[PDB]
Amino acid sequence: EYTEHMYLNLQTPRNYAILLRNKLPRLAEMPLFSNQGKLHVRVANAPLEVIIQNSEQLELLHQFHGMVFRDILKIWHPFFVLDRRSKENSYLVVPLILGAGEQKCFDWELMTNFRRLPQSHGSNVQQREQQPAPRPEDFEGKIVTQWYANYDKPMLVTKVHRELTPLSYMEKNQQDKTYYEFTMSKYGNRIGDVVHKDKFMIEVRDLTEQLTFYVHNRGKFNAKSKAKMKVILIPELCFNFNFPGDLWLKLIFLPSILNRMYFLLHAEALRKRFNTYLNLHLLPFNGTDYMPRPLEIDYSLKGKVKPLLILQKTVSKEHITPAEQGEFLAAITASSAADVFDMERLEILGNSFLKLSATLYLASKYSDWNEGTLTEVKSKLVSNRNLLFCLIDADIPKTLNTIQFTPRYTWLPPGISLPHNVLALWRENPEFAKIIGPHNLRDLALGDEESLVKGNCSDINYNRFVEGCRANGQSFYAGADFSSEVNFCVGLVTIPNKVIADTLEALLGVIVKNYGLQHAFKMLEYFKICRADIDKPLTQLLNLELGGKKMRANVNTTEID
Repeated sequence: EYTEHMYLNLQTPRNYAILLRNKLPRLAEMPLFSNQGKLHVRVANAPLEVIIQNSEQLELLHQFHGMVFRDILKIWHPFFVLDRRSKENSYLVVPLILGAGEQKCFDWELMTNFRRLPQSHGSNVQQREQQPAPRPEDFEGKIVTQWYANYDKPMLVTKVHRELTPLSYMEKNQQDKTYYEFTMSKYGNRIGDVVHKDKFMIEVRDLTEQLTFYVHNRGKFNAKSKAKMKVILIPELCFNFNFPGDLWLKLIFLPSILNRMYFLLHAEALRKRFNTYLNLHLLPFNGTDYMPRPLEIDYSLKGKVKPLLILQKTVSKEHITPAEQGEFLAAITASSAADVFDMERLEILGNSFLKLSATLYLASKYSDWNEGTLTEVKSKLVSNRNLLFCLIDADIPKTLNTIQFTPRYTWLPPGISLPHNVLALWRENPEFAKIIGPHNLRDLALGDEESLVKGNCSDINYNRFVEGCRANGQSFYAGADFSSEVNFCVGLVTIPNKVIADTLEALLGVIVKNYGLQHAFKMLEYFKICRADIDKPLTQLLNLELGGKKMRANVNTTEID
């Protein structure tokens, strides 16, 4: 009963959507670990079709998409600019409003009104007198905040109490004390008085500031005591961001969904590439499987021998099963980027298969050698350096999840990027790139104009910024490892080689699990693990289970008995 507000708000038909010009495949269902429960999010299989008949509509949608990050979620930065070049990760998010029944048109009213969110002002008594009387419809299911209290953060009103009114005693702990008199004993010096003393009051509920719902926030919440501190608010003492509150509360989950889809697209592309490369386009290609999650990974706190299924599906393809996006993305998600799952479980299977395949290849290829050199070469093959060198050229590591997704300081917004001029100076001046510090990035104060209609800083401001950058040479900022704070700005990353060495094996692991050893063997040739001889096709496919013998295992005589 202290959580049904989202439970119904999340279940509102009025939703939002993501708008693209390139199409999408089917995507895996995702879980969300909210601070009040668990959520599941899916992407519609069939997108809607809209043509941009007016460039003004496109510009307004872009402005609203930027405004959401700038104000609603507090993601903006002084250097942030709406991207106009539109090459690197450019797209938009558009809300929906229930149109002609099955149609959910764009909330054109919302974009036309809230180009920018209004500012909660400390309205005084004098102007409150002639201001219009608050209406119950004007506040129901909307967004409000307390301009009088130091808690300036936006908050949400759930239901309106027309029967309640000021001068009403607090039902809990203050039966002798009224809301009205408490207001003066708390903020009377700041409000002056409450006008329209006989009107209704509203019941409000707070909003979380947390933006990463991947991990289960296990703890003794004490939900009954969580909402025990109940708030009833006077309408005229609080601002009103008149807004479909359900859409707002859904918008907090947006960055996590965006990041998970961003990486799941890489997973899907890898699945397509590896399915095609092994000539796998049979019936199990279609559809998708909902993404699973593990429990025994610590931080996710909340007769006759059985036939071995892997061998059975290796020899009998009736038991084969299709790999899915979840497994590949799990093999992509590094431990450092501690999501609900990670790549560590498939790593052991991949390591074992790589060891066995290298051993078999060496034995069936170099049978004229002793054990010492064979073991030495085998350990050289499965060594971390070799795996790193053979996976970098595979061009995979740019599509790896290796850093924790914290949006405010370790993320770049989708539709927002750095100014084009400073980027062009940055990516073409290696002598100057290494000296740029985050203080220099925050030196420029780019207002609405630069981000909206310009995309670049002014020439005088350009000179000021570059002078501030060059002044770092004589200060402590010189010689600092700024890549810790600028790589995510320039779309760069630093990754330990252990991650690459383990993630190659993690990739091999799911392939082994789903299909069988014989099909998995070709992937070593794909990563040029073993320069397989075309003269014997089965050596890279099956002869590893069929070869290895010579004259020293063939002679027949009962004398050996």
